Amino acid sequence: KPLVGTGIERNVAVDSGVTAVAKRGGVIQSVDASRIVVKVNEEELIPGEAGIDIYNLTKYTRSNQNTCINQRPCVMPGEPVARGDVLADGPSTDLGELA
Amino acid sequence: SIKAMLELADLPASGQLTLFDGRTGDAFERPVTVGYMYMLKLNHLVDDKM
Amino acid sequence: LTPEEKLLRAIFGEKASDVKDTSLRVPNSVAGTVIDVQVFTRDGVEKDKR
Amino acid sequence: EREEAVVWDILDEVIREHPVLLNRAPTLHRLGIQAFEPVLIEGKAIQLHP
Amino acid sequence: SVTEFLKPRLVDIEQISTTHAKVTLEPLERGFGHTLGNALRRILLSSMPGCAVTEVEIEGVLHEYSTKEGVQEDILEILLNLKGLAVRVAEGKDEVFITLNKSGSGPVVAGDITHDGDVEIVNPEHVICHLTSDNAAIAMRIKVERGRGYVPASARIHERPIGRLLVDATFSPVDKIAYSVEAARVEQRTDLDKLVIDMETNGTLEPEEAIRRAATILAEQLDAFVDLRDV
Amino acid sequence: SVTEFLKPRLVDIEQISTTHAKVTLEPLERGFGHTLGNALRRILLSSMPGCAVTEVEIEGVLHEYSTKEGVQEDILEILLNLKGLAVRVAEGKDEVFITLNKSGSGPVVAGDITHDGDVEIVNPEHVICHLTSDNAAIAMRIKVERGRGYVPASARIIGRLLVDATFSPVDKIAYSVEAARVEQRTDLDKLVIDMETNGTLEPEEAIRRAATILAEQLDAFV
Amino acid sequence: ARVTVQDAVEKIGNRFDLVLVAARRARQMQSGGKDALVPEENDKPTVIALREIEEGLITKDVLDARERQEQQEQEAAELAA
Amino acid sequence: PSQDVVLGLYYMTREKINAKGEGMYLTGPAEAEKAYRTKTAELHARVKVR
Repeated sequence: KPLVGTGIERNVAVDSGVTAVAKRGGVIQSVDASRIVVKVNEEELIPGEAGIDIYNLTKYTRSNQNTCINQRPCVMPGEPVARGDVLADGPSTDLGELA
Repeated sequence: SIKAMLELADLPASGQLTLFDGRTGDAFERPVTVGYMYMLKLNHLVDDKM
Repeated sequence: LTPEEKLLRAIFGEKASDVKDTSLRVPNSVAGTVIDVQVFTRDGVEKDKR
Repeated sequence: EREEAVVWDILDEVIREHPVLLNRAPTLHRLGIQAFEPVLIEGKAIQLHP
Repeated sequence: SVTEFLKPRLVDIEQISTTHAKVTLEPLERGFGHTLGNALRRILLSSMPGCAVTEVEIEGVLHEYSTKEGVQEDILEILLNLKGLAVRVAEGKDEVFITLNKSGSGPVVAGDITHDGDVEIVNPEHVICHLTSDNAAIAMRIKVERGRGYVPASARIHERPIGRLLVDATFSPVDKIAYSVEAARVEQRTDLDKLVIDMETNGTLEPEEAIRRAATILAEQLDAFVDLRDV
Repeated sequence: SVTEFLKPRLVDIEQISTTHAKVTLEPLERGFGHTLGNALRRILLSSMPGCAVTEVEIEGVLHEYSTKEGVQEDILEILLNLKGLAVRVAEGKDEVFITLNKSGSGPVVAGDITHDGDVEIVNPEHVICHLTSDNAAIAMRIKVERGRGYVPASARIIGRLLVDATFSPVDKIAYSVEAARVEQRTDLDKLVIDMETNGTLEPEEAIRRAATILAEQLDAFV
Repeated sequence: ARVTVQDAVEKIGNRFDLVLVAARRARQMQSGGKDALVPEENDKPTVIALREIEEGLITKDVLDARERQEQQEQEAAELAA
Repeated sequence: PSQDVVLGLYYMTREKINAKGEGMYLTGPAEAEKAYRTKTAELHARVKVR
């Protein structure tokens, strides 16, 4: 993270799409370097749905400028998450802040 | 506000510290602005330009 | 073949030039690890073991 | 191609008194191209006198 | 008198922590404290031996740019964490192999490494990776080498089986050195002076022994001047 | 091995004069050139033992700012000239008095100083002052001690005037650290010391004594 | 080794004429079997020619003179045959 | 010269009032350097030099 910033880094990191943002809130069921499985909360279930959310992370993918695109998890097993929370930090991102 | 922050961290209010030359051990004649700056590595690498 | 090349081939009977080596080689001053290989084969062409 | 040490010694002997031309674009005046004596350095960037 | 100096002696080690210590040299004449302090700081910060991780072999891993099921961290992050492993190797051995085997959810720390008694781990609480599943299992073979300075993986002279991951090694155990030269009360004179050297290390190398190796290096390089002649 | 370090293999000593030398040592490990050069410079400039003029008595002169008739140079210039007087004192003596008496016209040199045989003047041709009038006479009582380094008159603050004491025989030391290479290791260090002494000792001997002092200072740890 | 081609231009007068004379001398010492008139001191032919010009041993006059001398000698030798 | 060289030559050739070593008499540039390295006199001390 930048020690001195402007507060806009979160907006850029979230809106760029490089990070994995939770679509629905809940509790993280499983975390692995390439996969996040989230147990959706009881209040946000579509009737007749599985009740889980799966986020497959991009690992070491070539970019247009021959750089590395890598998504690293920033959540642990059992951590509550709400909608819009950052689950995995993409390239040049630290805990949802542009880095 | 910056000066108050520096005083909280027990640092000089001017942001300048007394530094010593590592090659001789002699203190520089004037205080030097020492701090932390956010530096970037641009996509202009000598490997791709040599 | 030039006459000297013919004499060299006659002296040492090594002559294997049915096919020419045009292989994919790593660019110079580039050192790295192979992390992915993708093979695309046309429909109707035998797929190699890889 | 194999970069042996004797090759490095040969290169050092070659460029001993061999001038080399340094040019920066744009060459507005004739001072933009000059002759220097090369000194081998470990790196990929040309070292220039201030 | 004037032509005879007072030889400094080692008088105190203050071990504030396992990675921080203070060593006091006394007595030192005028000007000699600064000279000795700067020389010892430059020698200690650059030219002292140590033990570092050089090669890692993880089962089921072909390259660093990959992931292992059940492990939150990538292999590159695991290697970076292993770079900070403080290992003390008994004398006479320049090459040791230590294994790390673990199954079950939880952090994997340096205290979980099996060693043959000739290797001591100074920071057992150092975190290497996290296992996020009960079925997750990790099995690594780590190579510890004795060396001096910074030897990157590329600079190592070149068969190597696929799976052996090369790790940049920073063999120097000394991290920070700060020297302060203060007044010392000796007999009746007020000109003698005292050197205090604060050493922040990884805990692998003792303070007194480090000072002795630094002094040995300084004297051994000074021997050329002591015997100045055309060579 | 981890305890094996590069030692100087090419040592070149080039003597411009009997008091001026250039010593080149190559190769040295990275960063050792600055360490050795700075340590030797500090010891040679502020810690070498030697003998020098410290205190001077001149008849009829009370303060350093006083004016004396018959001497073209002022008192401070006389003290400055007396600072650059290379003097050797026999071992076992830490304080010796010499005297200089001269009446006439012309330059008075260091060869006119009468000593007790335990004092050797390296440069008899050094000028102390100049006498202008034939009726002018100068009487001086010079004190020489044995000390270390360069102690000025201000640091030591009847009719006694103090002279800056240049005990160390070294007059100028400058060290340059350049790059040297063995095999493909291009990061090694080469140390060049340009040194000028006052004539008391040859530059090589002074470097040897400084190195000996530094080495003996570390005996308790090696 | 040498730097700062001053003495050579003082002895010659014109930098271009000096360059031509030094080039001829260097070609003689490199392609031909001619030997240097000064200690080589591990120097390239251009540097040796420049040093010779600085010492005054080599000028255009000398080069042309000895070249005409070699033509005369070779003509006489071919007559001798 | 420009930038750092000019700044250094300016700083070394400046004059300061009541500096350490003021009024001292020096035999020449060598003794001035010796005084500077021994911390006897500052770079900006007014002295008389032969």
